[PDB]
Amino acid sequence: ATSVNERIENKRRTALLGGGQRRIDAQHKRGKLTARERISLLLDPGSFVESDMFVEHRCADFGMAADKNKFPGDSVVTGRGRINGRLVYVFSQDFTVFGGSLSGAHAQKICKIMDQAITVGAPVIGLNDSGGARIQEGVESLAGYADIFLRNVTASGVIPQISLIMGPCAGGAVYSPALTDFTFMVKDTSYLFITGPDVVKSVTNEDVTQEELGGAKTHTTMSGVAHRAFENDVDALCNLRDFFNYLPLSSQDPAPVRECH
Amino acid sequence: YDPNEKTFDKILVANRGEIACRVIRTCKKMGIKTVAIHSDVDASSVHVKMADEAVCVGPAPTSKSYLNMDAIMEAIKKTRAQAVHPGYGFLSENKEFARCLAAEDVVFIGPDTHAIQAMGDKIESKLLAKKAEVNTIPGFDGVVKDAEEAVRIAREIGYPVMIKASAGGGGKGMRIAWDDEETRDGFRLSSQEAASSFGDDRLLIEKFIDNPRHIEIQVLGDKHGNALWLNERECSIQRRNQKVVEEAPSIFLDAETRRAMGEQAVALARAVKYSSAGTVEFLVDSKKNFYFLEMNTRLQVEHPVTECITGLDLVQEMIRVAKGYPLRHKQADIRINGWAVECRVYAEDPYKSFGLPSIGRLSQYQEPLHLPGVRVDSGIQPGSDISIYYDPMISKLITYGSDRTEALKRMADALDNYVIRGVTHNIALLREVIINSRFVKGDISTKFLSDVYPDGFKGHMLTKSEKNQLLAIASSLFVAFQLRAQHFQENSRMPVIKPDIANWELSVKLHDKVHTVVASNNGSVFSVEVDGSKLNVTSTWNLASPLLSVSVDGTQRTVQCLSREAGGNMSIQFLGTVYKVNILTRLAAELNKFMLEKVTEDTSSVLRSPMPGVVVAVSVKPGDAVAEGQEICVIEAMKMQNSMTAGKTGTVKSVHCQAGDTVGEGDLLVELE
Amino acid sequence: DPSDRLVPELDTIVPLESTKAYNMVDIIHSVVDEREFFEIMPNYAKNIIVGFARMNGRTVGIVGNQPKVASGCLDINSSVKGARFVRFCDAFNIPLITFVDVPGFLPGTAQEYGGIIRHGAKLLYAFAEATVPKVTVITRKAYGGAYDVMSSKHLCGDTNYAWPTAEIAVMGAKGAVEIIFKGHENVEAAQAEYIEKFANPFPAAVRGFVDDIIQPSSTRARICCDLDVLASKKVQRPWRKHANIPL
Ligand SMILES: CCC(=O)SCCNC(=O)CCNC(=O)[C@H](O)C(C)(C)COP(=O)(O)OP(=O)(O)OC[C@H]1O[C@@H](n2cnc3c(N)ncnc32)[C@H](O)[C@@H]1OP(=O)(O)O
Ligand SMILES: Nc1ncnc2c1ncn2[C@@H]1O[C@H](COP(=O)(O)OP(=O)(O)NP(=O)(O)O)[C@@H](O)[C@H]1O
Ligand SMILES: *C(=O)CCCC[C@@H]1SC[C@@H]2NC(=O)N[C@@H]21
Ligand SMILES: [Mg+2]
Repeated sequence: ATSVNERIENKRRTALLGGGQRRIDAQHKRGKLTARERISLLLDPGSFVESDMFVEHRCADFGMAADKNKFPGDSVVTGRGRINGRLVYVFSQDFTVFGGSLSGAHAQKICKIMDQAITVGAPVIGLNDSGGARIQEGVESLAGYADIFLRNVTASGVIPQISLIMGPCAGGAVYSPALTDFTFMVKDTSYLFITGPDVVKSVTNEDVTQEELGGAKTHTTMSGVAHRAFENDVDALCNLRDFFNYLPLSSQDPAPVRECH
Repeated sequence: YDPNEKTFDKILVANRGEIACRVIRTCKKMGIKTVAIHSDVDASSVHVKMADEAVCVGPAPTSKSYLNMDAIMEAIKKTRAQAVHPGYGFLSENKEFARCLAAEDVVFIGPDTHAIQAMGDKIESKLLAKKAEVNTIPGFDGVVKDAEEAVRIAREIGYPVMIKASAGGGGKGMRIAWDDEETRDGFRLSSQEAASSFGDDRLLIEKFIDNPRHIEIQVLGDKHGNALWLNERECSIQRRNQKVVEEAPSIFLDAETRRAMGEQAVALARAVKYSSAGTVEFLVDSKKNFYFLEMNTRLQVEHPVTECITGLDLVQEMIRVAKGYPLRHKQADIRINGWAVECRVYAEDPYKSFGLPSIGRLSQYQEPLHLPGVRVDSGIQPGSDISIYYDPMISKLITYGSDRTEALKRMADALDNYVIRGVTHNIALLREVIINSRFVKGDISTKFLSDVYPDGFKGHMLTKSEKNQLLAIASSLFVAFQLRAQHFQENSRMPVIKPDIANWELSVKLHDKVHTVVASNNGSVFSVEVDGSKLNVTSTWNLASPLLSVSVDGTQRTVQCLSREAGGNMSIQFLGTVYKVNILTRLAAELNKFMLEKVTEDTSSVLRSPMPGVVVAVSVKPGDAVAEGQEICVIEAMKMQNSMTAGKTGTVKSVHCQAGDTVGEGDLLVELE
Repeated sequence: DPSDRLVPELDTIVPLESTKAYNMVDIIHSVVDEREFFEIMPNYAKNIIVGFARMNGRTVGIVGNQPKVASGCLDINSSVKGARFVRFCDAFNIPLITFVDVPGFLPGTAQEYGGIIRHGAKLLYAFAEATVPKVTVITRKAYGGAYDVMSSKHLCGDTNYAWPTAEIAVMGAKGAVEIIFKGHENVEAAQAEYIEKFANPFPAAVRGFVDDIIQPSSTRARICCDLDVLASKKVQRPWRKHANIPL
């Protein structure tokens, strides 16, 4: 008798529920969904293939060795799928697991997805909502960001890259969306800034809050970082589908041609 | 250097800089562990990393770091040291420190408390010397209290009068007024000055010796009643009452006078019961009459120059005497062996009042240790810093030979081959003094610097031949750089076509004069025509080494290239002085007469600070009208206070300096119309 | 000018206390041949210094931070100033030498409204795209994503060195303590232990992010040898007409 089969079910039901039901309820109260249903609405039904769902971080500092800080998947869902019959690779961050803060396994999964996409020649779509780099790793988070930036720069001009900011992205995670072709926003829930308002309090001593600091209005009206803004998440994802229906899979292919009337 | 004899095992050096390194080296050779104190800014000093162990004693200011007795005592107690060497300065003549050290357990390397107390004031010293049958300066004993008593003394002592502030001093608090009105006003203002400085306000009246020479007899004593005089030294080149150039034997003295002075100094030392190394200073008039003046109860700054001609190590003798061993020499065994000259290299600008302190960090530093008969005592290494809290002395350079001429020539060569980059130094003054006709002849006095340059130091005035040599060297260097610029590697796609210029025609601008130079190259030899004159310049032409040795008409010369820029401006150090030259091609020179002169909005009316430091006193306020010849404000930095003068009349629109402010070099202070 | 000349002037140029500032131009002059340096844009965006120099006779481009101005923080102007120079040097097969002392990016609302993200992306892409040999030396500080922007080992860098006074972290100790040890509400011992364990260049060395920890006096002799080895470096990249600059 081996428990190597009930372990699979326990790990899967933990991964499908993220970091707990309380965090899911808190996310829903804020008007935000979770990663897996964004993936489901973004892709065609019955076409999503997940990868690296059993990858775990390796930290052994500041008490993460306990099981209470042990989460399968490591705050990211990565896979491949089809939109209107055309291949694409997708990754999303889970805000329930340490606020989506990136670690070694997170960066490794993103890097494997990007490597597969550049090898086969398929576009990349990223749904970003993460709090930055997790401190207790140290330099490995910086190495992960550097690797993501390197692969973003290498694939530039070869395959298209798209990003949706669906939540507060702060710290060094704001540079991957800036290195892609297009950047989109979701109003009233998405933010983008280098540092929080507390540092502004400390150094500049002037009154400002988060909304005009890094809100969608600021970046779509007087900053020039984002391209468009959307009312909510479902409309944003439908518009992303429609937009992706416009552009080709690679620079080696001609511009798409559709049926006309 | 016999290590068999037992001596102390751990000695703490309560000083910084050159003397600290010298003492550490002497103890290291003789086999004694060392301890070195330092401040927060001295954490990366040469002496700190040269000695075992270190103890920080406080912040940057000298009042809290090197004059803080409590910190030194704590460091000595913690390090379990057995003896302390104060060096010179700081707590080297302070009787409280010696008393405390003798009280606790510690052996203090130097004279006892009684000798320091006796040779501490300018009153008891004179009476003791007169009791010791030593010739003294004519004068009146007892502190003058009123101007009437001063002038009453003045009639009988003679019209020339020297009024002196008792105690303190160290190069300040002296004035030479002779007139009765001058007598009373000097009395009042010197009283208030003494009150400001040290507050005792005791003044003495003595005859002012005119045209004197300063002669120092070095004496060495032990605890068993023995005394020796280690020949004499001649120290007459002074500015601000501080020596710069010292000479080991005195060319002005013969055997009999030297013996008389040495015997008198030894008699004084026996009278005060001196039991360490020290010096006795004399003033000698033109008629070979010597008068006693001061006795330093400590190691002298210019001690090494008397070790060259004697062959002793003074720091070792002091340590052995402090242990208790008697002297191992006799007066008959002390002899003169050769000749020696010592120069002090400071960090100061020699073009302002014969030296004005400056700050900075050293980018390059090389000493001429490979030259024959050269010794360098420095507390500096590349990357060192110069702070505004301490004496800006950088190095001491000693040269020895078999006679005066050889020593002077070696000193000039060593000064030519000495590399300092990062700060401003007084090497130009040191090199130009040692070639003066009067100094070589031997006719010098205390006011040698005050009448050779009535208007101040301007630089080395170069003759026609030296001017031609400088022009030829500059042209050769410029053409060498131009030739070096043309050497590329092989391209294999577009070959380089080297130009075949035969003669380079150049316009050379120096001071306010323009010369035409024709230069030809024949390998490693340049043929230069300067206004008809023909010269040949040959050298290895290494454009990266800091020092460049060339041969002009057989004469060997050493030059340095301080700076170079593409517009044609060059700075060349040549025979000690830095000359700024502008070299252009003849065609470019023709087209430079069409360029409008850049208007400069600086014609006096600006009182920017000539030195960095802290301003403490300001004598004017904005909106006032000033006149000529009065000071505006005083800045204190590097053991020195300086007040800028006047000479133009205007109204002070604003003042940018207040008491306690910190001002850098060249910062504007007073604006006026 | 020999390539193995020692430079003991740099052994103590970096102050021990982190509040003081130093001049990077002194280090640059000490390292390069004949102490000759041609600086580009010397009066604009003075918090970064870029220029041309010669190393063993070969032309090199130099990029560095200036802690004298704005404590070395990056901003909008310096990002473009560095990016254009780096792109030019990469285009014409000129090696790059970098001196890193950066606390991060300049905070404020004017910088945010001006689009600091775009210009940070400019500099990041400019360093990541380069295929010429590149050598980096870390002097004092490398904090956060800025360390990633300054040509780290992870952007296909060639050789990375750190001086014994260097130190790399995500940010300062106080921020890490206040973001990690919040429940403990005791920052007395926490800050001390954190600065004792992580305020040093060893965490980056043990993972192999920096090749060696070198004495400053041997900096120049270390660089020259590297430029002799990396002169024949060649790399291959996927085909494309051109990439998408964040312009
Ligand atoms: C190399 C680049 C860098 O140096 S990035 C340094 C990190 N900079 C930061 O400002 C901290 C990051 N966090 C944030 O900015 C805010 O939390 C943002 C993202 C705006 C979210 O807003 P807010 O709703 O108030 O946060 P929250 O109360 O829901 O916190 C939920 C949990 O998420 C965690 N979290 C967040 N970011 C990180 C991070 N970088 N590293 C590690 N953990 C992070 C928080 O610890 C928090 O934990 P918990 O579950 O509430 O116990
Ligand atoms: N009667 C005098 N006549 C002429 N000059 C005198 C006379 N008395 C003192 N001086 C001058 O004093 C200068 C030397 O300084 P001195 O009086 O010996 O002690 P100090 O200035 O306080 N510093 P120090 O000797 O190093 O402890 C000499 O250069 C003399 O010009
Ligand atoms: C103060 O920090 C400077 C050290 C003390 C210098 C002493 S004072 C008297 C001697 N004369 C001189 O020029 N240096 C010695
Ligand atoms: Mg004297």
